[PDB]
Amino acid sequence: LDRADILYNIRQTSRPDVIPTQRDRPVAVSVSLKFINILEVNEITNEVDVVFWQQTTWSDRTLAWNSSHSPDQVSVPISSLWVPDLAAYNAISKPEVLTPQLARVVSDGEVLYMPSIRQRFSCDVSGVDTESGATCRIKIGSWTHHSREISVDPTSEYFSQYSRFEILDVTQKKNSVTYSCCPEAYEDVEVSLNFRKK
Amino acid sequence: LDRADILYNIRQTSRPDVIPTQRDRPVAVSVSLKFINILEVNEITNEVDVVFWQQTTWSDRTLAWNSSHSPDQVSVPISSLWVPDLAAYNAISKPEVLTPQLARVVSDGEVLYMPSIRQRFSCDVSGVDTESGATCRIKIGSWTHHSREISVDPTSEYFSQYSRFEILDVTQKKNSVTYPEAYEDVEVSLNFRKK
Amino acid sequence: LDRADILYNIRQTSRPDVIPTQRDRPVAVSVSLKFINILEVNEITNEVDVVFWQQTTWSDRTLAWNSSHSPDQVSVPISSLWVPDLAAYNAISKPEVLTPQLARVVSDGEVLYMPSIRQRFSCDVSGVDTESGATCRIKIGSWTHHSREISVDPTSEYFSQYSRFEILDVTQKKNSVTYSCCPEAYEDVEVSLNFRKK
Amino acid sequence: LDRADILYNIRQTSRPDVIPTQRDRPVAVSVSLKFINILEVNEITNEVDVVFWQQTTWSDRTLAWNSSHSPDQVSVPISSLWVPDLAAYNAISKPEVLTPQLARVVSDGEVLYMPSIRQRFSCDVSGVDTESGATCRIKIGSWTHHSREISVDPTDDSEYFSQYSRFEILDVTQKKNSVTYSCCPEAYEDVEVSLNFRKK
Amino acid sequence: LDRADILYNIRQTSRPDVIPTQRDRPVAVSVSLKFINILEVNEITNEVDVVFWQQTTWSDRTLAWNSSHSPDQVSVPISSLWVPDLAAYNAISKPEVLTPQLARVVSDGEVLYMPSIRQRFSCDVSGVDTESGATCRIKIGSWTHHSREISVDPTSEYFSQYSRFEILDVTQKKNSVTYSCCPEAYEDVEVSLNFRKK
Ligand SMILES: N#Cc1cccc(-c2nc(-c3cccnc3)no2)c1
Ligand SMILES: *[C@@H]1O[C@H](CO)[C@@H](O)[C@H](O)[C@H]1NC(C)=O
Repeated sequence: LDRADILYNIRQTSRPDVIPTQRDRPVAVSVSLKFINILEVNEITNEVDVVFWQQTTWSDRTLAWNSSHSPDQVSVPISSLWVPDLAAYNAISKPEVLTPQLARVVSDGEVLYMPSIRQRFSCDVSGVDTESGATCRIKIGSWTHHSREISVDPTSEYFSQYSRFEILDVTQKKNSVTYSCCPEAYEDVEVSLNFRKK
Repeated sequence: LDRADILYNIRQTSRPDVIPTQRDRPVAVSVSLKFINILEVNEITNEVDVVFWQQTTWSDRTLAWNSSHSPDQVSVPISSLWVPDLAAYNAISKPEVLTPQLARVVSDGEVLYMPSIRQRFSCDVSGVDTESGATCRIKIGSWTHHSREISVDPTSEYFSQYSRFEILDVTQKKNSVTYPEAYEDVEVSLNFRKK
Repeated sequence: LDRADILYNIRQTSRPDVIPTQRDRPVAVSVSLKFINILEVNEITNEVDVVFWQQTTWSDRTLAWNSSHSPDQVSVPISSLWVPDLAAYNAISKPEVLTPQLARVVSDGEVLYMPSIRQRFSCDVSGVDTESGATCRIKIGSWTHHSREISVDPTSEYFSQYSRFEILDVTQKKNSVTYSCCPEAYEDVEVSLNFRKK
Repeated sequence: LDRADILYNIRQTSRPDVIPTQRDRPVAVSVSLKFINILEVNEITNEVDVVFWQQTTWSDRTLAWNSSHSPDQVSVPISSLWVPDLAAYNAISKPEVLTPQLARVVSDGEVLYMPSIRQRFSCDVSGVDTESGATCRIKIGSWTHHSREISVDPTDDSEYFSQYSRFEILDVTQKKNSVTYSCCPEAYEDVEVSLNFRKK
Repeated sequence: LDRADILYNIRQTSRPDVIPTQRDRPVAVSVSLKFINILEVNEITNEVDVVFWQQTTWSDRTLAWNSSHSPDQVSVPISSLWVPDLAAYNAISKPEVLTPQLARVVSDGEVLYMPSIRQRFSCDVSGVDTESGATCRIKIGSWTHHSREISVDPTSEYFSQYSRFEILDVTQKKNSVTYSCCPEAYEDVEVSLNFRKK
């Protein structure tokens, strides 16, 4: 097997529309935001403009191959893969993807998709000039899949030294809520960005 | 039947261009706006910038399958489905869809499409600082189908605590307008004010 | 015949690239602008931002069908139809189409396409505060077809109550223009928008 | 032959990726800008916002047909034609095409493509309020083809210019440059368009 | 062989999704930025708006042909070629490509892709009024390929005389970075732009 063969098969056989549920268990999706820049902040309107790398990760065994005398990994266009329908609940602009839309696929079916995204959010900007800082919370989950089809889970350093802002702390936490309407839990990852102006 | 089969069949058979009229009766489409944010308001120009979840609902039985030992629901790209040509009559910008363009399809043919949309409207903004508040009305209906092909019908809580504004009341009511055929719309009245 | 069959045939046998000239006569295209909103006006730069419904209407016999026990009309994506290459000569932005790109087709081949468009124009804005008002002229014609392939012809009420402006008068008249580069003539419809600030 | 047949054949065969070199001669491409509007000008940043009709003409005999009892011309979507990869060297925004993307094709293979474009440029804006006016130069050439594959050539100045612009045109001149660099042994042609304009 | 044949074969065969690794050696990609304009600068937010020609060079032996009595080169749409997934690490806007998306392909398989790009970056703008000038660093590397799949390597004159700024110096150097999350090196080219206001 060479790269050409692996990518040929992936393209011919993968079903982007089909969630790779294994066994009627949820697909375990891991999400982790690496903040790169805070670009525009408005304490009056409570709106932030952020650049982050959305480290996403999951498994699709229909992509697997025997890497015996073969590449262990390939880069694959995401249009040829199933991808989690993740959305930020408090986003107020379309996610503007800044990077090549490729995912990294390992021979066992592990997939890493880490786009660089610029997006605006509605969050708490109060205290951004305070030393103690503002804390902006961003919630990311599947837009249409519930906890038994997709589970989301969590997993400062790549942040721009030239930003007008700096990061005090970032915490990532998972919410699971059960409602009266529905028998299923809804999962999201809440990312708390503690930042202030320099 | 597994998900792969269901999505394979939906894709191979579904005619997105073809309104799922059952019987020469209208397709019953339900619309309900869940406001999430009021972002920019202008009392001079009478223009608002709004973020809402457009809960849209209908039946397309050509999508149905026997869910005996099968999933009861799947997520389907809307490009593979027929979708109501709904438009906001008083919108003044393109609807900017913020979410994955998927719809949720139940084995009986029930379809739920609930995109998150950011859009600008021309409406009455007067009184927004008044604590009686402004009342902005948004009308949504089919752009090309009349009441016998498509009927629209109606059906605060998910609104952002961090908005500069707050919601006093939201009412949804249905109009039918004849200019030889009736065109229905849903009128959504958004009563809001600045904090 | 049901809707599915009609749309199937239209899709399989329409020729979006082919002007439905019948007979070596021009295709009679009717244009009529229904103004909905005047959004941004600048008397210094002489630029207006307008929202209108472009009631475009014309015939194409090759779409026709026998509506005996069949629907008399269907909604058809414009990508599956021939559409007049109409342009606004004094437009200074791309036409931003706000509505579903569908046209209404009658069984005799009559086609109605009425998109809602937001567009900026270069026109006379002088007198917009005067109560006599400004008069902005917009010219619409085929971009590449001359008067023997396409003829354009003409045909306040839907205008927004909440606009900063109001409409005094709208008149639509037809010109037949020859330019210097070219031997042939290009018809246009001139739309005069008399409006003022409230 | 009717329009349907001509457009059918053009589409089934025209090869948009393939420069219609005849004979190992360059394709003769004519360029001519007809200014329609000057929209925003900034003498500090030296940037202009311009609307122009880019009159573009060339031959492609693989499009030709015998117009005996047939239409002499047809309108053809440019996606079905080869089109010169012209770029403005000093452009600082994407060309925003305002018009239907059709070209006019004559039965002998002559092609006329004349889009209306709004674009921003980096040029000399100094003197725009002076009555002598500013002179903004715009250079247009093939982005990847050299002078032996593509040759560019020039063809009333205010004639289609907007009477409602804040600006007016004193003069427009079009001249042709040919440039050979030290990297590559090959000449690259451009058309330099000088726009002499001032505020009213 | 004529151009039509060469382009026909290139399009029928070449695989844009498949990195032209030859031997299990990295594809040697050369990057070199030719700055054309510095358009908008903000010493407060540390953000610059730049126009540059990204001279990108590499070899794809899959594209080769025998140029005996044939053209030595052709222009090919990049949608029909494999292209390095290069990204600017400190970019804060999408790359806006200003030129026709073609690459130049030589009969030996050498490929030159040199788009003109407008992009916004987060970099050090301090000292831009100082005569010593500011020094903005831009890092470009493969987004998903490591040093054994893709190596990047380096290689003022085309800069606009009408810019509000001028260039003191441009230096290009190569970094190789190995993280604690993956056993593998990721190369980038660091471009240092020394510029000041006139
Ligand atoms: N038959 C038909 C047909 C075809 C295309 C477009 C339209 C059209 N309907 C409306 C409209 C406005 C307000 C309320 N309801 C409908 N505006 O345009 C109608
Ligand atoms: C290339 O083609 C020809 C004949 O078609 C022959 O002259 C030449 O030696 C060939 N060379 C290659 C490297 O095969």
